[PDB]
Amino acid sequence: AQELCLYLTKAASAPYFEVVEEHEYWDQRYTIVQQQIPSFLQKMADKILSTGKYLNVVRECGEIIYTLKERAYVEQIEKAFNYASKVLLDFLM
Amino acid sequence: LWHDKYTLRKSMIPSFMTMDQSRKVLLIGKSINFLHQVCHDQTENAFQGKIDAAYFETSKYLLDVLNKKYSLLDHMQAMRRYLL
Repeated sequence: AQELCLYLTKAASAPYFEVVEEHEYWDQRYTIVQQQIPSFLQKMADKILSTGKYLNVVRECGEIIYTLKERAYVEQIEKAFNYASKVLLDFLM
Repeated sequence: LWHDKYTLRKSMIPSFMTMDQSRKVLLIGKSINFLHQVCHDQTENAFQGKIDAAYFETSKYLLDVLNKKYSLLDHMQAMRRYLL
């Protein structure tokens, strides 16, 4: 029943990992919801929100798997946030 | 993360592991648990050889990440020049 509950969460997470709530001057656009935090990404609750936020101020202008005691996904997020800024910061200089 | 959060349970040690071997696992586990969180980094007779193989590699790597990414030695010398 640990192979099963890994088959569900592997499929019940593809929609989430293909898109933090948005709104409609820029600190009220996207804001963290505190309840719905996985409590194993709580360490990086600020780099996720900061990673996509930089992608939108440029867009409107013009794989992850869960493992225990292994942080292959915690490292995978830092490898994209370290690029999310290098495209926007360079976009303003 | 070294002084506390790890306790050698004297009661649940199997008889087929000597009391000294039980302090080399509590030290290899602690060496890897501490290497991830604080250091911010991610990676019979054959049984006795496995513990020592996991010891002479993990600890030797803990110093490398603690001398190149933090220069633990370069502070001991610098803490003598000024503070002493």
